[PDB]
Amino acid sequence: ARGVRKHLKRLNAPKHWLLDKMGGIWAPRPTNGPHGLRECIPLILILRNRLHYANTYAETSMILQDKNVLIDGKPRTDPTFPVGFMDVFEIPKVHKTFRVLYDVKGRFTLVPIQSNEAGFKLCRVQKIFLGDKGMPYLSTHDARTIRFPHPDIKTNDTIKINLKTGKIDEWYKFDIGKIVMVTGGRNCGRIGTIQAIDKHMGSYTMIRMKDTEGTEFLTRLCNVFVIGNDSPAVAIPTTKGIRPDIIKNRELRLRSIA
Amino acid sequence: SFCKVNISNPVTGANKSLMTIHGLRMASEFDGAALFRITGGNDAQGFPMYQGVLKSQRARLLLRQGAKCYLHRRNGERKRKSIRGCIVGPDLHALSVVLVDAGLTDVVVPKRLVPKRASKIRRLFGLPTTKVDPKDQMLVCELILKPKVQRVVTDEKYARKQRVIAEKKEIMRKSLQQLEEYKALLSRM
Amino acid sequence: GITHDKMYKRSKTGAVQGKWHKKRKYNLGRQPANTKLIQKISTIRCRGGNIKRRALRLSHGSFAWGSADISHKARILQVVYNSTSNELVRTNTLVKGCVVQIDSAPFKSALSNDTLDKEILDQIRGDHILARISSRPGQVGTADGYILEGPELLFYQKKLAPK
RNA sequence: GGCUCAGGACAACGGUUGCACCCCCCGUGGCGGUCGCCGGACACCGCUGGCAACCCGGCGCCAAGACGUGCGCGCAAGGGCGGGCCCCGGGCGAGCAGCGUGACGCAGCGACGGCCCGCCCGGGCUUCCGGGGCAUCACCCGGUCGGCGCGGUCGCGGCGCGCCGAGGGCCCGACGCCUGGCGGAGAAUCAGGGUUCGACUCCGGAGAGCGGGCCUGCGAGACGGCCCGCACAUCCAAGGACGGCAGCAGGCGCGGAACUUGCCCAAUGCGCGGCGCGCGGCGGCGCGACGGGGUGCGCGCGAGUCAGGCGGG
Ligand SMILES: [K+]
Ligand SMILES: [K+]
Ligand SMILES: [K+]
Ligand SMILES: [K+]
Ligand SMILES: [K+]
Ligand SMILES: [K+]
Ligand SMILES: [K+]
Ligand SMILES: [K+]
Ligand SMILES: [K+]
Ligand SMILES: [K+]
Ligand SMILES: [K+]
Ligand SMILES: [K+]
Ligand SMILES: [K+]
Ligand SMILES: [K+]
Ligand SMILES: [K+]
Ligand SMILES: [K+]
Ligand SMILES: [K+]
Ligand SMILES: [K+]
Ligand SMILES: [K+]
Ligand SMILES: [K+]
Ligand SMILES: [K+]
Ligand SMILES: [K+]
Ligand SMILES: [K+]
Ligand SMILES: [K+]
Ligand SMILES: [K+]
Ligand SMILES: [K+]
Ligand SMILES: [K+]
Ligand SMILES: [K+]
Ligand SMILES: [K+]
Ligand SMILES: [K+]
Ligand SMILES: [K+]
Ligand SMILES: [K+]
Ligand SMILES: [K+]
Ligand SMILES: [K+]
Ligand SMILES: [K+]
Ligand SMILES: [K+]
Ligand SMILES: [K+]
Ligand SMILES: [K+]
Ligand SMILES: [K+]
Ligand SMILES: [K+]
Ligand SMILES: [K+]
Ligand SMILES: [K+]
Ligand SMILES: [K+]
Ligand SMILES: [K+]
Ligand SMILES: [K+]
Ligand SMILES: [K+]
Ligand SMILES: [K+]
Ligand SMILES: [K+]
Ligand SMILES: [K+]
Ligand SMILES: [K+]
Ligand SMILES: [K+]
Ligand SMILES: [K+]
Ligand SMILES: [K+]
Ligand SMILES: [K+]
Ligand SMILES: [K+]
Ligand SMILES: [Mg+2]
Ligand SMILES: [Mg+2]
Ligand SMILES: [Mg+2]
Ligand SMILES: [Mg+2]
Ligand SMILES: [Mg+2]
Ligand SMILES: [Mg+2]
Repeated sequence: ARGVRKHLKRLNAPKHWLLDKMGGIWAPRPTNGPHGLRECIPLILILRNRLHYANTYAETSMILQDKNVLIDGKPRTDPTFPVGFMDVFEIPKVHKTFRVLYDVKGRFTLVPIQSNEAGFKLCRVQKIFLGDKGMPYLSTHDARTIRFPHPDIKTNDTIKINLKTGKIDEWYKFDIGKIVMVTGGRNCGRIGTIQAIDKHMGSYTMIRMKDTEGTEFLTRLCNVFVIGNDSPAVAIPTTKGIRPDIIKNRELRLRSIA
Repeated sequence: SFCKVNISNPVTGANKSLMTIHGLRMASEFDGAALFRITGGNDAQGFPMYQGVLKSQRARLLLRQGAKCYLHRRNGERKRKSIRGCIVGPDLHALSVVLVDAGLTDVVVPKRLVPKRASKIRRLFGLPTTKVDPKDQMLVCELILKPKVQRVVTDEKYARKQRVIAEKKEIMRKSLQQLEEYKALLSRM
Repeated sequence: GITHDKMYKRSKTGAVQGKWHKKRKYNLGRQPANTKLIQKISTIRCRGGNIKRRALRLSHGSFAWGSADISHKARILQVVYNSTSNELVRTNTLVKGCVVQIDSAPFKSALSNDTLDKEILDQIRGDHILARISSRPGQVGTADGYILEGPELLFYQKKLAPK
């Protein structure tokens, strides 16, 4: 090319967006902002393709024009807005407040919550650095930044944020023994406890967890978000991050029609 | 044709036609001998005279956006053109001329429109711009789109400005507070 | 235009290599400043913005005596040595690393405080000091530096010997 | 976004690294300290013109979320000093990033407050392994292989230039020549092992008749942008102007061989914002090819015709 990319073929869209191979030659391409292009699902593909609030682009647009969609306590008007993990999804006209989590096949689910629950946001401490005139900053997985951070907050930990005032109230420490959920890989959406953090000079460090029924798994440290301290700080779907195997799933697919 | 001569008194206001200037160059003063100053012209085929070519014929040149003879289509377009002419020699079918040092001058063509700037109108009718009353919503205009003057300061504009101005001090108040906050954190740590 | 693409070089075995595209803009080269001594600083617009200052005809610079820790401004008088070629010396062309004579007037108040490097003091008693350029004149439009001392001073004085 | 496969065989491309050698619009989140309302002038438009047509001249009255200058609490780039003289938190595997202090400089942001910084997508280059045929092509290379120094670059680097050395590749096939050579994801065949093809749907590369050069911009060596050489064509009062269907339809020529000079932006997406879009869609031509059902059964049907729905811009 001679510049940036604007378009996006339907087949080249991420596999977990669950698009269908017919019904167009084009796909919505996410816009830059609070999340990336691979680990996200756009606002339009949530409203129009999931909940049928709009049956088309031409009337999803106007829902976003009269400002009916609150994301992270602030409205949005861009159909291609990338919403991601832990973002808050509240539409007031239908009285629905959600948070985004992953299912146990690596897809984006909207969990119901309460007004006592939508007051905070969990972020992953991506990095600590120095800006103008020598000041510290923490930059996170949702592209938030916090200056003058309490020195106890170190890289790869988790923070709890107020959506209105934009300031830190609680923090959780990534150590051996923390309840944590994966965000990528082929164990995306599964929850366990940190029970090994194995480090390697020059190269990636690997992390080994186990669910609450004994099944164990591995991943890179880039994919281990911390949710609590032997108890989650936010809600999780009634499957709680335990994956069935293929035959158990097949019998459930048999039951739902039986 | 022989030589159309656009004449234009830049004072009275008048664009009149007409039908010891050979060798003359732009900005020369001929003396209304048998037909004053040359500010332009167009040889045959229409090709316009260009300033500085110091010739009595034609010369293709490369023109950038912002020069005469050049209506560009994109920002940064250049094009080569035959800007020709002469030092007011023979092959000059048509020409432009201006009367200086005045049948003859008797007509006037009014100022078609009126000023529209807050400062402008006041300096015009001998008025300052430093005493707190810049409204000046008098509407004469000889009722003749074309008013709605500009740069006229008001209460709304004044207040809004003040708002931003103050804000650009509150920012620093709380910022330099937080500096002390973090200093104390470290010092107790 | 000028290019620094490698595709026009041979391989590491000497074989002619083929040509599979036309010159790309992002591999452009420009001509160099060739900063004359003794005041223009052009502006160059680089990739993405990025003002680059490109000098011609510099006369002054900021010079630092480190061991005594004194800095003053001064008029470059002459370029006397250069590691690449005698041509850049003969033309008084300001490039990084060349060795020049600077005016002594600014540093003459340091002639009071003793216990200092006599090889600097006796040279201040004259009318110039030997220094090296530390900046890149064609990239940042400036020629600043430090005064020589140590084995390096003696090395360049011997290079300058009346041989 | 669309088209095509001409060039290019240690390329490109595929997986796999790195930038403590880099650049980046929009959007998101930050941050915002900078040694009294100004100025004139441009286009649209009025009056007069030249020209075969292409395209322009002269004079004049008029605005800004246009310039220009700038009201402001000092801080842009670069430069000198500030490290440990068995070896091993701001941040690392790694002395990396900040700050302080001596000198220069006066940049950017300020006339409707934004210079600047993280993230993001994209780019550039970069480590390793894979990466056509011919021996009636056996030796090949000389900025070629390494070193020092400056320059140029967004940046590293023989990338370029000066100086020094004599290296570097090779029967585990160098170098040279040939290709009716785009690479991969893939496709055809069929017990197993294999053979052959990779025009075209996705990804990556490269081009816009062929050499070249460049302006504007965050981003192009752009051709539905400009400038010149060559080969071809076009109108013209003979003075001059002017083109690039390997975009969609359609024509010529070639060849054994390939359809309409349609309607619509209603969906899908993108741009800007309710529109625009030969993307993309909907009809037409269409025995390349695929899938399904008849030309009867022992006595009822489909193939056609005419009406109404349904669908469809
Ligand atoms: K391409
Ligand atoms: K580019
Ligand atoms: K771009
Ligand atoms: K597709
Ligand atoms: K598709
Ligand atoms: K978009
Ligand atoms: K539309
Ligand atoms: K242009
Ligand atoms: K070039
Ligand atoms: K090209
Ligand atoms: K380029
Ligand atoms: K075609
Ligand atoms: K090809
Ligand atoms: K070919
Ligand atoms: K862009
Ligand atoms: K855009
Ligand atoms: K490489
Ligand atoms: K390599
Ligand atoms: K490589
Ligand atoms: K290889
Ligand atoms: K062979
Ligand atoms: K040489
Ligand atoms: K070099
Ligand atoms: K050389
Ligand atoms: K040599
Ligand atoms: K061979
Ligand atoms: K071919
Ligand atoms: K075989
Ligand atoms: K087989
Ligand atoms: K096989
Ligand atoms: K066989
Ligand atoms: K067989
Ligand atoms: K085909
Ligand atoms: K293709
Ligand atoms: K292809
Ligand atoms: K494709
Ligand atoms: K592609
Ligand atoms: K491509
Ligand atoms: K392509
Ligand atoms: K290309
Ligand atoms: K070509
Ligand atoms: K061409
Ligand atoms: K070409
Ligand atoms: K070209
Ligand atoms: K070029
Ligand atoms: K070119
Ligand atoms: K072709
Ligand atoms: K063709
Ligand atoms: K068509
Ligand atoms: K034929
Ligand atoms: K035929
Ligand atoms: K549409
Ligand atoms: K079409
Ligand atoms: K029947
Ligand atoms: K019937
Ligand atoms: Mg497609
Ligand atoms: Mg292929
Ligand atoms: Mg332009
Ligand atoms: Mg184009
Ligand atoms: Mg055509
Ligand atoms: Mg034939």
